[PDB]
Amino acid sequence: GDVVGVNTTKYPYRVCSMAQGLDLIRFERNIVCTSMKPINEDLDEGIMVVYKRNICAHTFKVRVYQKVLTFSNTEYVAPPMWEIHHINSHSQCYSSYSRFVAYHRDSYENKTMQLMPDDYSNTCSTRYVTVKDQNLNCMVTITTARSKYPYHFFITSTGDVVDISPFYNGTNRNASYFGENADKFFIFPNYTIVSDFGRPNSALETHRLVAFLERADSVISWDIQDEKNVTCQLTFWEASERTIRSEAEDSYHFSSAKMTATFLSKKQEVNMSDSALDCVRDEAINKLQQIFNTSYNQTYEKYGNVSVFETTGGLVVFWQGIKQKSLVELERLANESVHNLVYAQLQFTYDTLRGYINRALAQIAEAWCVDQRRTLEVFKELSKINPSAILSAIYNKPIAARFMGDVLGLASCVTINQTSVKVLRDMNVKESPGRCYSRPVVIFNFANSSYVQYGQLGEDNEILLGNHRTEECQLPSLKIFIAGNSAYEYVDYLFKRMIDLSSISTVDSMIALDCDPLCNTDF
Amino acid sequence: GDVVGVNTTKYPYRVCSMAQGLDLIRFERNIVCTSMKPINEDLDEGIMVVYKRNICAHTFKVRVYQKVLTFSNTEYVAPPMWEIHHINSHSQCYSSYSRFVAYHRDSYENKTMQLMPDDYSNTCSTRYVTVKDQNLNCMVTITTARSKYPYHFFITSTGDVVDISPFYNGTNRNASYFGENADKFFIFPNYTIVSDFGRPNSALETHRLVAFLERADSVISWDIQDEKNVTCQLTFWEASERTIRSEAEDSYHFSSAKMTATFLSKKQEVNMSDSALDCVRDEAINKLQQIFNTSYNQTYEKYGNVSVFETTGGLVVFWQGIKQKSLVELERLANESVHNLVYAQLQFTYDTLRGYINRALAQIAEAWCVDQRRTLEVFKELSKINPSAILSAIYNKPIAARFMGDVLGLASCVTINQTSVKVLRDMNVKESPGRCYSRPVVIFNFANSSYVQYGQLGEDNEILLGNHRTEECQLPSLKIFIAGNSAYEYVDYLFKRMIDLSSISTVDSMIALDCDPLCNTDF
Amino acid sequence: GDVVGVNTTKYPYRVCSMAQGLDLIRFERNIVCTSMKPINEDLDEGIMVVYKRNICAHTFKVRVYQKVLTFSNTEYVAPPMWEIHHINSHSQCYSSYSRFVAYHRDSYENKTMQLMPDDYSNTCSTRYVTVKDQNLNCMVTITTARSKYPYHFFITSTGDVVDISPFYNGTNRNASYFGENADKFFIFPNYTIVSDFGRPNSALETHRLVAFLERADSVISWDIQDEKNVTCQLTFWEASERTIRSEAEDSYHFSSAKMTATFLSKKQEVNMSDSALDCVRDEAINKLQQIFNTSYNQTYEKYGNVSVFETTGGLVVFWQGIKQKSLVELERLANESVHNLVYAQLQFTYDTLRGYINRALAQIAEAWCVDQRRTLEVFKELSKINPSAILSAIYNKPIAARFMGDVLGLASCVTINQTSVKVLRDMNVKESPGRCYSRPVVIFNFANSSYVQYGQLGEDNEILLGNHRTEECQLPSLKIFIAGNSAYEYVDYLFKRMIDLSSISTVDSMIALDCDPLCNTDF
Ligand SMILES: *[C@@H]1O[C@H](CO)[C@@H](O[C@@H]2O[C@H](CO)[C@@H](O[C@@H]3O[C@H](CO)[C@@H](O)[C@H](O)[C@@H]3O)[C@H](O)[C@H]2NC(C)=O)[C@H](O)[C@H]1NC(C)=O
Ligand SMILES: *[C@@H]1O[C@H](CO)[C@@H](O[C@@H]2O[C@H](CO)[C@@H](O[C@@H]3O[C@H](CO)[C@@H](O)[C@H](O)[C@@H]3O)[C@H](O)[C@H]2NC(C)=O)[C@H](O)[C@H]1NC(C)=O
Ligand SMILES: *[C@@H]1O[C@H](CO)[C@@H](O[C@@H]2O[C@H](CO)[C@@H](O[C@@H]3O[C@H](CO)[C@@H](O)[C@H](O)[C@@H]3O)[C@H](O)[C@H]2NC(C)=O)[C@H](O)[C@H]1NC(C)=O
Ligand SMILES: *[C@@H]1O[C@H](CO)[C@@H](O[C@@H]2O[C@H](CO)[C@@H](O)[C@H](O)[C@H]2NC(C)=O)[C@H](O)[C@H]1NC(C)=O
Ligand SMILES: *[C@@H]1O[C@H](CO)[C@@H](O[C@@H]2O[C@H](CO)[C@@H](O)[C@H](O)[C@H]2NC(C)=O)[C@H](O)[C@H]1NC(C)=O
Ligand SMILES: *[C@@H]1O[C@H](CO)[C@@H](O[C@@H]2O[C@H](CO)[C@@H](O)[C@H](O)[C@H]2NC(C)=O)[C@H](O)[C@H]1NC(C)=O
Ligand SMILES: *[C@@H]1O[C@H](CO)[C@@H](O[C@@H]2O[C@H](CO)[C@@H](O)[C@H](O)[C@H]2NC(C)=O)[C@H](O)[C@H]1NC(C)=O
Ligand SMILES: *[C@@H]1O[C@H](CO)[C@@H](O[C@@H]2O[C@H](CO)[C@@H](O)[C@H](O)[C@H]2NC(C)=O)[C@H](O)[C@H]1NC(C)=O
Ligand SMILES: *[C@@H]1O[C@H](CO)[C@@H](O[C@@H]2O[C@H](CO)[C@@H](O)[C@H](O)[C@H]2NC(C)=O)[C@H](O)[C@H]1NC(C)=O
Ligand SMILES: *[C@@H]1O[C@H](CO)[C@@H](O)[C@H](O)[C@H]1NC(C)=O
Ligand SMILES: *[C@@H]1O[C@H](CO)[C@@H](O)[C@H](O)[C@H]1NC(C)=O
Ligand SMILES: *[C@@H]1O[C@H](CO)[C@@H](O)[C@H](O)[C@H]1NC(C)=O
Ligand SMILES: *[C@@H]1O[C@H](CO)[C@@H](O)[C@H](O)[C@H]1NC(C)=O
Ligand SMILES: *[C@@H]1O[C@H](CO)[C@@H](O)[C@H](O)[C@H]1NC(C)=O
Ligand SMILES: *[C@@H]1O[C@H](CO)[C@@H](O)[C@H](O)[C@H]1NC(C)=O
Ligand SMILES: *[C@@H]1O[C@H](CO)[C@@H](O)[C@H](O)[C@H]1NC(C)=O
Ligand SMILES: *[C@@H]1O[C@H](CO)[C@@H](O)[C@H](O)[C@H]1NC(C)=O
Ligand SMILES: *[C@@H]1O[C@H](CO)[C@@H](O)[C@H](O)[C@H]1NC(C)=O
Ligand SMILES: *[C@@H]1O[C@H](CO)[C@@H](O)[C@H](O)[C@H]1NC(C)=O
Ligand SMILES: *[C@@H]1O[C@H](CO)[C@@H](O)[C@H](O)[C@H]1NC(C)=O
Ligand SMILES: *[C@@H]1O[C@H](CO)[C@@H](O)[C@H](O)[C@H]1NC(C)=O
Repeated sequence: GDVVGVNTTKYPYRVCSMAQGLDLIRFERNIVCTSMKPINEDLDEGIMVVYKRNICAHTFKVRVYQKVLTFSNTEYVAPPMWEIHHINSHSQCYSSYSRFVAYHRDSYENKTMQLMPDDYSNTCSTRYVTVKDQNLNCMVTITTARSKYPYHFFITSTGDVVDISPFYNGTNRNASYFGENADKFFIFPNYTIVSDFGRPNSALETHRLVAFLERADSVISWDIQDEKNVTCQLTFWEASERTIRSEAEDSYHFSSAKMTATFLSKKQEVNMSDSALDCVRDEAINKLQQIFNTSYNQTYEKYGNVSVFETTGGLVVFWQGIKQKSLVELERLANESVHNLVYAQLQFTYDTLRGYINRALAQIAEAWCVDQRRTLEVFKELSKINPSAILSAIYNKPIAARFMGDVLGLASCVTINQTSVKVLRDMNVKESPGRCYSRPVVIFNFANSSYVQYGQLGEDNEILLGNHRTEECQLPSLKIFIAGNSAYEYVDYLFKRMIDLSSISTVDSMIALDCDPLCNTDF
Repeated sequence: GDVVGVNTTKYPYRVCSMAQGLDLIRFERNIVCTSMKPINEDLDEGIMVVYKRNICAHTFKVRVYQKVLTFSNTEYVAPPMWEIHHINSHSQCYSSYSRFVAYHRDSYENKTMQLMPDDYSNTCSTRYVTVKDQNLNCMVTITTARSKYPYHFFITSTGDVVDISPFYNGTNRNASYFGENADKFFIFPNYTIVSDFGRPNSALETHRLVAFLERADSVISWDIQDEKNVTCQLTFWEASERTIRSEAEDSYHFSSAKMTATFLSKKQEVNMSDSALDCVRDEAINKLQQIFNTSYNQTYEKYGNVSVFETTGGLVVFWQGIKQKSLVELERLANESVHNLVYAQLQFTYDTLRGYINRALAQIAEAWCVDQRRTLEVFKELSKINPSAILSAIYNKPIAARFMGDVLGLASCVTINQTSVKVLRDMNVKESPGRCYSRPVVIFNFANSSYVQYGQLGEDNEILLGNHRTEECQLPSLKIFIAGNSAYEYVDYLFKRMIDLSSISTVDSMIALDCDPLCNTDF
Repeated sequence: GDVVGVNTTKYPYRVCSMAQGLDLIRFERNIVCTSMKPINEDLDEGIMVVYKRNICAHTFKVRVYQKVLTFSNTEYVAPPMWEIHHINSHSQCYSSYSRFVAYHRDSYENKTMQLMPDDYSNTCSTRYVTVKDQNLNCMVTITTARSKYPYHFFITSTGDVVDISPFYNGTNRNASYFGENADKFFIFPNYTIVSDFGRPNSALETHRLVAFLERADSVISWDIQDEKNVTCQLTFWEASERTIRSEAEDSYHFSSAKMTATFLSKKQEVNMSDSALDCVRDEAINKLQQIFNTSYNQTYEKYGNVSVFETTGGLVVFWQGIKQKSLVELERLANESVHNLVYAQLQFTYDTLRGYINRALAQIAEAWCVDQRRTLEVFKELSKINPSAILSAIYNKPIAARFMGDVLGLASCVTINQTSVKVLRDMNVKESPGRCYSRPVVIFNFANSSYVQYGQLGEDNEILLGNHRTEECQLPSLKIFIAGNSAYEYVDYLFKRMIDLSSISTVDSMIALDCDPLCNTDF
């Protein structure tokens, strides 16, 4: 018997599977704390923007053309290139394949066929077929592909690896890579492809350079683009409006009151007119200008130009120094030699105490590093037990991860029906007496699908697959498992009742007021 | 064989049992961080007091009248209401029960009997019996009962649930609830009850309205009181003396230097003359006044009246703005137009730099939120392994909790003899070779009791019951277990000796100075 | 089959073994938070140095003289005292032992023999033998010994315990201890010992008082030194240059912006001319003077003398108050009655706002205590799973520890060959089907040794010994284990390939930018 799940928005019912072992991540002791010695108090003030080196892989759309022969053996084969041109120009595919000849079931027509959407396809690998039989079929998949720097090869979402640079345009093999078979690669200038293969009549679109590669079981096509125009090696991390900077003999140390991180760099600057900054220069400059306009246009003035620094940790810093206007000007905006001396003394007092404040703020900012390093070690230790929760806490977004020894694998989640989730009432393992499930078993259905699947209920509405988590049936038992807006009581590994979530208090770490439980009476 | 435990004050030897699954608690991602954008520096200063919504259940005393028939079947039955009046007025009970008639062993007297204390009873369920035989007996238990808002039903410590509002006084069923059998409920104006049932002659006391309900096996009585007079939905959390507040277009943001939490509310205020604030208004007002008198009466002045705000997180804030007296007044307390201008310039400089300081403090206070959120996730992950330790760390008090899947159950601890704790010498499981106990087995005795109980030694002098924790006998073994002021060495799962606690160093996280261990010599 | 490890500097391949259960450590709730109530703003400023009570054991070199009889029974015996004098004066040992008489194999010479280094010996227990046969042999070990306060006994690295004070010089048994057999103890004034026993001719050195004790199987010798001259009960923890101090009615509270810890003491001072401060007085004084010279010689002046305080937590504080020079002097260094009044008003304004800043800084410093206490509880909970990692994070140095119930044992690591580390390809337990290793098995060799040892690969290049960690073979499997600069893929518990470390991203907690994994397609 069953009981029925309840929807939720940010954490939908989903099955998260590991990306074939490819998206690996690991913890490293990369937090280094260096306490600044001098108590020097003439610190500079300014606006700062921080960019991080882009490690994420460039993602681009590819097309995968195949024909399917069934006798359930399901042989996949490459369509001929003329048939590929038919598919790209007319969105139609011919009803035969020849190697000696085969046709759709009980047919000989070699007629043209109109491609139609496969409704079983997803937001990745959107698929089109000529015969909707979800014999011979013709199939076109449009899907993602990822390539990490250096872009000398790319891996498509279907797991095929191609040893060709996604930016090799047939005239730059000296600045790119090509490692696949030469006789099976074809670049086409001004190639015309239809907008949607599933439409009987679609708006044709011309693409500058389209590349094709004849795989063994497939033909893979992708649109060649300009590297410097589509890929940027720096990703904007964060802008700090109130930044202070202390100068050493060969170091600039940047601190921010709102940030728990301090940056350290050499006093030599980066050439701002360098090509590696081309995709972030204007953005960073305008970000600095915006922060000035909205915050310091009236009370401050720009001191120097924009200076680019490279942090010891690898970050890139764009710096705009700011200096507050004199107190005479500030007062005039808010509204004789002896009066000039009075204002000079006021300015000296103000500057001295402001430098004291800035030194104190810099020390406060430096005070966070040891705590951050120790919490990093805490995260590394806890990631062996629940890597998904730890990485979600670190990155402040729902992240699924799996433990792989000394590394973690990132996983991608497929949203399921959300209304087919049926939780089983009996958590006792009937197939093995003495063993009980750790979390309740769920019946669920994938989208646009009807085959009932059996998984196990996880946390945050996640559905688990594979080997079910089991344990010893330690009677008496009383467990409460939450899914959606609902809680399920299991007494002695059998479903008892529903529980209102309002009947369960939430831990408040900020306030931390506790309620006394019911007393016991030596019973 | 045995070895003897040693006392300790804050963590007495105790057995902690879960409150029947009723006192549930869970972790939720309830820490939300919203970084304030503007660097506006005209922040307000003031005193703040913060109250939290009262989630704890209202607790009130009830009386449970029963008679006990033994033939060990121990049938419990409801005493007749006239016998209830005898018990309440004379503290005496009649020696018979009729349904056809029964008496104390080998008796027919139907004599009156004087109630005497049951010394086996505790600080909860204090109990009185007529025959001290720890046959027919007469018994009166006085015990706690809890009711959560809305007070439409209450659960007594003995686990009986009653569907009657603890504040239904027989004339307000429109503003209360009554769901029990009507024929079995009786309210009595000006009911006279004795102070102590165990005293031969006690001081009688009149109670305005006393309610009785005839259960199947019991009669339950409670004193009806005024809701608004006995229940308060707001609990005082904390007062901040140095509070700063930044004003947005539709937000007030409160920060405190001593607090790691910042509050955010709309600029619309709460009506301070609202009935829901009646039980906290005067207290909060006097708290604000006290903080002013002891801290700001001389150097500051009150700016505005007391403003009540409702925080986005549900807290209630009482705010008193304060403004420091002019520097001329401060100097005069510490002790012409051109001199007025000089003092105006001094005041302008002071105000500008003070606003800078306040903005920096607000940013520092906001810097804690991400760290607090990540530590909340750390606590949630660690609470699956040791919920009691994690909740004790969060609430800064000894808390016992049990893991119940996606929730935690709060547990209540019964203090045991404290001198009957005998630790067994052999941690090897004799009943199953190859298995060994994880922690040493303890013989202990409950208070006022003699039946020896067998449990397992826990941490912080806790005694564990139920299924003993076991593991594989991984020889060689060397474990040291601490109870009281003493440490027990177990070598190869057999007790070796005592260990002086002074011979074991304590980890110092603040100082963190380490001592090198004895070197090894490739042996 | 095997695959070959790769070197690393800070974490060399090593085997870490627990120091016989002697170097115990435990977590205790020793962080106490006391929030200061008054908002009083006339805080003192000064330089502070903090020393901690020395808990580490005094370590001193000892010599262990033995003769070895083999018939593999390997009886160890004490050399006669005249032979001990021969060893100490000539670095030579006689070729016989008598109790009736024995000689080197097939010999009768009773000739003198020259001691030569045993190359199998380490940086601890450096060893010298007369016959290099790694029968009768003569052996001299030079090794460490530890004694904790009170120094009434010491334990040598070979584990022998001696009930004699390392500072008993034969004339101070009233201020020391002697508990070993009186007839077997001999102190020798101006004893001459050679610098190196392994050298044919070495530079003789005279030692004031050398003590010998005739053990059953050994003779143990050590050089008696002056306690007060070799042992210091206070260890320097840390110096704070910018320290603020708030005065209560019976308390001084010290805070530092760069520190997350605040200190609290009574206002009564420690006598700086006390003998217990003799080994830290000059150092602390000069440290204070250095901080003044390099930071405050120009802008500040010393206020009062050096005051020594004892913190409630047991720390020792040396305090130098500093007061900034008047603004007139500061301005003159940077470069009538009415002008004196103007400068007095400027100074009053500056002092008022500076006191406000100092009060805010003190509150900020106090804000860390609850977070530190909660993180201490987090560390205590996590140390049961991985004590070495937690203690390494706390002390910021590579520390190996073992779990021992309610305590942790510190362990010492022996560096191995570093080039003999061979990782096995098959992680499946051949001796028991259905069980698999948790981490890959390693073949390794100890230094100067050839017997191949079988251990298990740990983290940070650690080699594990004893019972191998095992688990269920949960196929399919894909694990990646890192050693040196290399990563090993194991698919289905069989070695697959090497993995470039650059292909694995590192978690960045400070920046926290995430890359999306490859999407899934309902497969
Ligand atoms: C079904 O009908 C279609 C046409 O209605 C046939 O397609 C034709 O197939 C031949 C090869 O069998 C193509 O010749 C190829 O031409 C390209 C240049 O365009 C050349 O590079 C190749 O080496 C080869 O010679 C021919 O172009 C193509 N007709 C088109 C594209 O209009 C198909 O063969 C028929 N199949 C069966 C099984 O009857
Ligand atoms: C033992 O002796 C006592 C008196 O010494 C007997 O108590 C009496 O019990 C009867 C019922 O059996 C009570 O009558 C009840 O009166 C109330 C009104 O007061 C009425 O609502 C009930 O319906 C019922 O008529 C009587 O009041 C009570 N006497 C008192 C309270 O003084 C008891 O029955 C004797 N038991 C035996 C087994 O002999
Ligand atoms: C091997 O030859 C050496 C000398 O070449 C012999 O050493 C001698 O041994 C005797 C004891 O057997 C030592 O006498 C002892 O003298 C000390 C005072 O020095 C005294 O306290 C003892 O009670 C004992 O009388 C003698 O000094 C020593 N000769 C030296 C040091 O030059 C050794 O006995 C020979 N062994 C064999 C097995 O032949
Ligand atoms: C193919 O790609 C190369 C770069 O790999 C292109 O060469 C660049 O062309 C632009 C535009 O003329 C120049 O500004 C760059 O300096 C060139 N860089 C290099 C390294 O050659 C080339 O133009 C592309 N070819 C086609 C046909 O699109
Ligand atoms: C920073 O890099 C730019 C180019 O990115 C350099 O500009 C060159 O300057 C020299 C000298 O004036 C000219 O002859 C070149 O034509 C410039 N190149 C370009 C592409 O404009 C600039 O000099 C560099 N700055 C430093 C300090 O090395
Ligand atoms: C029973 O309880 C009701 C409330 O539920 C009492 O009614 C309140 O009585 C006080 C005093 O007269 C008034 O100030 C309140 O306004 C009343 N409130 C309501 C909602 O009625 C009632 O007085 C109680 N009855 C007895 C007999 O004590
Ligand atoms: C806040 O609530 C109080 C009552 O709690 C309101 O007081 C009422 O004010 C009106 C207008 O003066 C009077 O006619 C009523 O008699 C008052 N009621 C009581 C119980 O005194 C007050 O007006 C409310 N304030 C706002 C801004 O709505
Ligand atoms: C043996 O040790 C004692 C201390 O235990 C030494 O006595 C100290 O000697 C110095 C130098 O004369 C004096 O300043 C100390 O006051 C003495 N202290 C005590 C407690 O006696 C003694 O001198 C040592 N003896 C030898 C022979 O070295
Ligand atoms: C602090 O201790 C020193 C000794 O360590 C004390 O100095 C003694 O002072 C008295 C009075 O002047 C002299 O008679 C002694 O000779 C001194 N002893 C030494 C060893 O010099 C000092 O008085 C102590 N201070 C306080 C406040 O008790
Ligand atoms: C592709 O189209 C553009 C625009 O018409 C043209 O300049 C270019 O020459 C075309 N390609 C080739 C290979 O001629
Ligand atoms: C800020 O203002 C300047 C002119 O003062 C302008 O050049 C710049 O583009 C502005 N930046 C913005 C609007 O982001
Ligand atoms: C800043 O840039 C201007 C040109 O825009 C240049 O004249 C000036 O010298 C630069 N600043 C410095 C400090 O050299
Ligand atoms: C999802 O489940 C509902 C309820 O069973 C069903 O009506 C609907 O067709 C399903 N949607 C799919 C399978 O796409
Ligand atoms: C209860 O006692 C009070 C005080 O004597 C009295 O006013 C009230 O009327 C009594 N109850 C009834 C129901 O008469
Ligand atoms: C504070 O002083 C005022 C008078 O200035 C008084 O009304 C108020 O009750 C006092 N608050 C206290 C003592 O808590
Ligand atoms: C504060 O309360 C007084 C009455 O006590 C009232 O006159 C005054 O207007 C209130 N404050 C404001 C800002 O309206
Ligand atoms: C507690 O134990 C002590 C020692 O056995 C015993 O004398 C005492 O009576 C006990 N107290 C009880 C059972 O209340
Ligand atoms: C040890 O040598 C010193 C220095 O020559 C000497 O003063 C002392 O008296 C010697 N020892 C004995 C016991 O004579
Ligand atoms: C600091 O300077 C003073 C003289 O002003 C000197 O006595 C003291 O030793 C110096 N301290 C050092 C150099 O550490
Ligand atoms: C500081 O020490 C000097 C002697 O160096 C002494 O005269 C002075 O009184 C001491 N300070 C105080 C505050 O007593
Ligand atoms: C360490 O291993 C290397 C490689 O096997 C070997 O040549 C060398 O002798 C070893 N060193 C020792 C055993 O001290």
